[PDB]
Amino acid sequence: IIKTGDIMFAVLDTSVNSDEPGPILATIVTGKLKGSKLIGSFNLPSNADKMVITFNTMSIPGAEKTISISAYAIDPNTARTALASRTNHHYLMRYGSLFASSFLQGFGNAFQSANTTSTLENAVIGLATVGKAWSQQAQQLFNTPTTVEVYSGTGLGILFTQDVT
Amino acid sequence: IIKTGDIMFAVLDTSVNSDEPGPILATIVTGKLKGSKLIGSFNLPSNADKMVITFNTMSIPGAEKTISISAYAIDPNTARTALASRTNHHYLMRYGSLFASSFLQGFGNAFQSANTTSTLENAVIGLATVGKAWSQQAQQLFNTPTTVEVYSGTGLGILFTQDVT
Amino acid sequence: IIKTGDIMFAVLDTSVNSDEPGPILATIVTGKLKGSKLIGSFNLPSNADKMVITFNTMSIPGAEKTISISAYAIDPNTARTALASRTNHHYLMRYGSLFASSFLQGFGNAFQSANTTSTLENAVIGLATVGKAWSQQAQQLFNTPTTVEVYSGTGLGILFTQDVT
Amino acid sequence: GDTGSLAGLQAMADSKYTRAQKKQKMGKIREMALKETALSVGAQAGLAWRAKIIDEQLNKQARNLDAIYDFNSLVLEHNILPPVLLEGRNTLNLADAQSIRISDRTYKVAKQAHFITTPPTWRQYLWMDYVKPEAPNVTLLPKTKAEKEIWCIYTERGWKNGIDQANTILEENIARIKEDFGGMILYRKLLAMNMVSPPYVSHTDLGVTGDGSEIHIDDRVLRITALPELNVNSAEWRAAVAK
Amino acid sequence: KETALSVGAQAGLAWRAKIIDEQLNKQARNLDAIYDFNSLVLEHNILPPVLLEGRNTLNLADAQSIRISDRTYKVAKQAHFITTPPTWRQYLWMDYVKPEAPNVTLLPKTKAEKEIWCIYTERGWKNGIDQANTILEENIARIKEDFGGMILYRKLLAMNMVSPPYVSHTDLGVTGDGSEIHIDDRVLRITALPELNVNSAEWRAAVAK
Amino acid sequence: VPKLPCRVDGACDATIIKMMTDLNKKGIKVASVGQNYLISIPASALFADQSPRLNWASYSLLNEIAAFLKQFRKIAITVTSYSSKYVSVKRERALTLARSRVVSEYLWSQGVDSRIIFTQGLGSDKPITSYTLGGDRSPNARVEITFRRAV
Amino acid sequence: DGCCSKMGGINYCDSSAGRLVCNNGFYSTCYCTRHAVMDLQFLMGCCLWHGGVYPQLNSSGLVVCNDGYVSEECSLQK
Repeated sequence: IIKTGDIMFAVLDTSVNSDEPGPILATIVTGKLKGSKLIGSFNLPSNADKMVITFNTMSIPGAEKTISISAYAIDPNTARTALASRTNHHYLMRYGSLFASSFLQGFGNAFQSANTTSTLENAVIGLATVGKAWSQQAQQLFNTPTTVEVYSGTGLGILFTQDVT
Repeated sequence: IIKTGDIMFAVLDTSVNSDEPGPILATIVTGKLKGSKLIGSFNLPSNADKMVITFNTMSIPGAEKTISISAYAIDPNTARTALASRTNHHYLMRYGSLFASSFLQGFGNAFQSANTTSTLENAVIGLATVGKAWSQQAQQLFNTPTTVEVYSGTGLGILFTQDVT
Repeated sequence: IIKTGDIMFAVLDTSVNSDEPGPILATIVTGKLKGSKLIGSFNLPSNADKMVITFNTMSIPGAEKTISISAYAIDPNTARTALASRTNHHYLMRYGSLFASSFLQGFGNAFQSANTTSTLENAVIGLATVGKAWSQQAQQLFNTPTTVEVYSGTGLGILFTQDVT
Repeated sequence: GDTGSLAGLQAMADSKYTRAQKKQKMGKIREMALKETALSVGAQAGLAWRAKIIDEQLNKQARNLDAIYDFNSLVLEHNILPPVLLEGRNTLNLADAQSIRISDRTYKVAKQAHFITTPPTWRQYLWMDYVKPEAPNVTLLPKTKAEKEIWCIYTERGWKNGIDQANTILEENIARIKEDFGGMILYRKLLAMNMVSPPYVSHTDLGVTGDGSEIHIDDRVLRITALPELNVNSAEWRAAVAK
Repeated sequence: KETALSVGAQAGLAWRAKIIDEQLNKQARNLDAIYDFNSLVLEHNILPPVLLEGRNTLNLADAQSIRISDRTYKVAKQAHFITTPPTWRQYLWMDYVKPEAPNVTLLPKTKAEKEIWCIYTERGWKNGIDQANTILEENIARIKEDFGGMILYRKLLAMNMVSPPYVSHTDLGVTGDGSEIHIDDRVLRITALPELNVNSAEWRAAVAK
Repeated sequence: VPKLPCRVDGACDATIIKMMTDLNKKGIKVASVGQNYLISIPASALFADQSPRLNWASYSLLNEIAAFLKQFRKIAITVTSYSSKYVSVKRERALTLARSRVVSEYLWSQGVDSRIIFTQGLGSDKPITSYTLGGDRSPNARVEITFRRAV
Repeated sequence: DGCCSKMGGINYCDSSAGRLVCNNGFYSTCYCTRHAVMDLQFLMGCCLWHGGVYPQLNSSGLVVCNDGYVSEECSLQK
């Protein structure tokens, strides 16, 4: 019997990325649950300011049983839903690619247009033509957000959702 | 028996932004109900003039029960529904990004048009072409709302909605 | 037994803005029924010239009963239906933003046209292209109404609608 | 202001204290939460600290404890614990109106005599139980200097409450052992006064016992036929004297 | 408004209660010197009963319904056993609750509002003082009635108007089993309650000098 | 906390030891052994020449005595008066009795918190000094007042 | 202030007497334990000399003591 809405602790050892869902395991090491293991997966938020883990498959050792407390995780020492990761993963890369493709296009068109008022024309050539394809490709790939990745050596806290016996 | 619409006190303990809904629990601090916990989630207001929390899943320890009295929070010593948070989070960021992209666009077109009447030409080049893509992406992401965030150390006053036994 | 539509004195203790719906409570302070409270809500009028309160959920203490006599409010010692609050919250903000965006557009186009008959060119540049995006965003945000907000220490007069037992 | 209520409500009629009630309504709402927690942690710390102190001081003077509590002197020759007796004096019961019951004295058997294995001591009856707690679990924290100070003074109040609670525990234990020793010595006194029936015990004695694989040499079994009790025939009671 | 009247009533009642309780504490010893009870209790520790005397009885119900007598006597409360004699503390000590909760719903803004607040406060204060004095007077009348009934019983028993209470005690020796024992059992019961005599010839008169 | 008194009402040990020092430096003897306290006063500074008459300044000393007596929580009080041999036995016994009676009367008139007060006198039956030169100026012409402090 | 003031200072508290001891062997005026001989003459509270306040909820503010008596003074005033 576990009452509704309590807090226990676990340790996370297996790291995973927020791109491909799959099994991730933790272990309850304190509280009444001793030796208990836990299989679950992650979910992707709207913005990368938080990350939670859907933890449902709880195997209690001793007997050949596996209970199904479907619960989440909360970060210890903060009691908040943000994750230990970085969120500036793919901002400046696509920013610089788009800006370079632009400046190439601009250099070719303006330094070809202002010729009335050889190698410099080859600079015009190169930037004039490699700006456009890079521009449309940057417009294609600009919509990639920044992922997160849980760590392989950080403990965790777990709040409960449903009761057990 | 709790009267329809009395005022009680509680303390909120875990903090999160109004960005991702999730389980949040608080503790009733006084009165007949002592140490009772209450889990729920939040709701998102249309504008940033206030923020309120919907709390329904009430559990009292001692005896194994879980009532579902749903109630809201009113801001103490103001007797209002506003939240202690900041509201000016990402106004000037998108404002300045849009203004700079537009300024780049204007620099390219007008300083190219002023050629009739090489470094300044390269300035025309750079601002001319990096204005446009940044401007359309800024108009794409300009609709970003300003979020609010609850605190981990603030008490609250709770008005009741229905009776209990 | 209450007469069909008589007037009672009451005190409103909870304040709210006309932004998000929520429960509000007032307290009858004199008369036959003593200590009685009244929860209900508000409705938003078409224009901000007045504000009324939908007050129906009557809780008289002592017993475990909750009658639902609907009642409305008037301004005490004025005998009028207005609200004592402010109706000019967001006139000047959208007015000035729209006018400045327009003036920027006009400055860029007309002082670009005035080149026939560097720094002033950059003035043309900046206002010329930051005017238009700010103008369309101002026409987007021009629809925001001016809200009113009741206060937490104001009494009220409550007229009845039907009879009670 | 409510004591001198005329001037108090005259001052309340001015609207400055209506403003001043707002800034203390926050203390009436927020600040009332930390005090019970401070009381609880002070009570835990005081109980633990006073328990450690009293355990040290009890163990300091252990010689006179078992010196004055010689149960082994009171052990009877069949290793039987003496029973416990209670004496009441000037008995008046008022059951209801129109009714009085009175007696001078009365006697009660509390715990029946029985065989014993080892003599008991004072350690099972007087040693304070104690484990050191090292986990102050804090849920809310003070932020201002004044609320830190009142948190400190409520911790001090909890220290005092834990001290008094531990003293109450020790007082209850010493009253219990006083009750038991007094009952046993009262039994001995009345048995000498020929007020208690002595216990009666027989023994069945058999010789060779068992089969060709399991054997016992001596076989004596002792069983009490008669538990001690009091005597209703008061005529054979013997009084006492002193010179 | 009327809230000022209510808090004036509460404050006047509480303050006058504090004043009158300190006055009752001030006059301590002569109070019990007046209302000694133990000088009246009978020899078997039984509280004497309460008597009621009425004189010059005239009654009407309607036209041709009239009843006239001289004196009437009523047994109010029967005698019973008692452990400790009663005192005046359970008759004259008023309760004292100190409330420190002035809640402000209606608030004055004008000097006229402050003035009517002042005069409502004053009249509620005086009203609460008067109510407290009324309560004290009722309690004084109650304890006076009780003591007068006691004195009336004493004088009627002296003047041979009531049968005395008759009490039997039964004596038993040692009681109980071989585990529980009592020494000297005695049971005190009362067989005859005090009651009036309806035969007037047994009454003995008196004459002073 | 504030309901219970921190100390007894009007009781201050610094005040007690100050007035004790003042009395014993004035010349009124105070004996303090255990809970037992005695005060010895010469009769010359209090009464007249073999007379039951009270000087006007003596009421100040009696007021000082009452101020000292307020500071203790007593139960019983004992007053004795002793004199010198002047005329007879009965005359001195009656004089000491009258002096003890009137000083006990004034002490009870003042605010003593004593349940029981005893007063008596004997005269020159139990002297303390064999030096019998002076008359009423002799130190064995005296008045004693004693008690035991109760808890 | 100091309970053993103008003296050597407080030694300890005899809880049997409920009194503190100064460095000089004289009892101070202060008490230490609550279980001590105070002087109780005036006190607060209501439903006194009765069964105490019945702890039930009620519609009116009438407080009925547990002997059945009703204290209108402890009750509110209409």
